[PDB]
Amino acid sequence: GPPAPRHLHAQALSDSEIQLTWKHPEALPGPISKYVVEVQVAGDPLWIDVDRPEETSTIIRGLNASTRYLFRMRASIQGLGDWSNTVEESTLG
Amino acid sequence: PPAPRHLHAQALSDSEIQLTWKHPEALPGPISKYVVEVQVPLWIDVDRPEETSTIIRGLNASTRYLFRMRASIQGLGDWSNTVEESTL
Repeated sequence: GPPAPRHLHAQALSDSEIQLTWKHPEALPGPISKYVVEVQVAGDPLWIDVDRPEETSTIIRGLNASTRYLFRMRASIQGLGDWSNTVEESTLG
Repeated sequence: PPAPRHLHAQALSDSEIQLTWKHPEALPGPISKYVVEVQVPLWIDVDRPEETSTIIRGLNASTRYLFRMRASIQGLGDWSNTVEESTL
């Protein structure tokens, strides 16, 4: 059960890109795996996965000029499943 | 997430190795992806979870390879405050 990242703010570096700045929530139940950012116009919406969870900002590339956007974020905790049976298979010539 | 049962392996010739597995029964909710480990370690997960087989690339010939898999579930937390920003 991951809480949302607090204190969100975006600012456009160029007409075709906007960087997004966020902060860590204080007490979190367990570690998080990644962040998920989404872009919408929004009169379908695109999802962009931020790989490194230890990150406080990222730059959204590939946007349209002179267009307004709305952004949202969420923390993600992936639960690893049990390992399956081990199998062996060698590669030959 | 329960482990994917009945795992199987079968290589091509001298490059790629293909794996095959049966889905696990009785699982609480969906799963996000299947993670696969390859020791000559390196984890290489399959993006699409509704899958029964995948191709393992990058393998030197004449080498004893072994595989193991596991399921995963991305616990997507709550969304953050919505924010607006203009471009020009």
